[PDB]
Amino acid sequence: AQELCLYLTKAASAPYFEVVEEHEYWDQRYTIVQQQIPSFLQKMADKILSTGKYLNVVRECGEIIYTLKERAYVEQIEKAFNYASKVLLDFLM
Amino acid sequence: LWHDKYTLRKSMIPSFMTMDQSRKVLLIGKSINFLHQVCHDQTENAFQGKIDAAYFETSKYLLDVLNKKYSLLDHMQAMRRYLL
Repeated sequence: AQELCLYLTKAASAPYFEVVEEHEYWDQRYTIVQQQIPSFLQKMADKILSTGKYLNVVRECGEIIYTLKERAYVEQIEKAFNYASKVLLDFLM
Repeated sequence: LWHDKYTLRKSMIPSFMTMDQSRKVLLIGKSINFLHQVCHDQTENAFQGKIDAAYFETSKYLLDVLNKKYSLLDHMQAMRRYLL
């Protein structure tokens, strides 16, 4: 029943990992919801929100798997946030 | 993360592991648990050889990440020049 509950969460997470709530001057656009935090990404609750936020101020202008005691996904997020800024910061200089 | 959060349970040690071997696992586990969180980094007779193989590699790597990414030695010398 640990192979099963890994088959569900592997499929019940593809929609989430293909898109933090948005709104409609820029600190009220996207804001963290505190309840719905996985409590194993709580360490990086600020780099996720900061990673996509930089992608939108440029867009409107013009794989992850869960493992225990292994942080292959915690490292995978830092490898994209370290690029999310290098495209926007360079976009303003 | 070294002084506390790890306790050698004297009661649940199997008889087929000597009391000294039980302090080399509590030290290899602690060496890897501490290497991830604080250091911010991610990676019979054959049984006795496995513990020592996991010891002479993990600890030797803990110093490398603690001398190149933090220069633990370069502070001991610098803490003598000024503070002493």
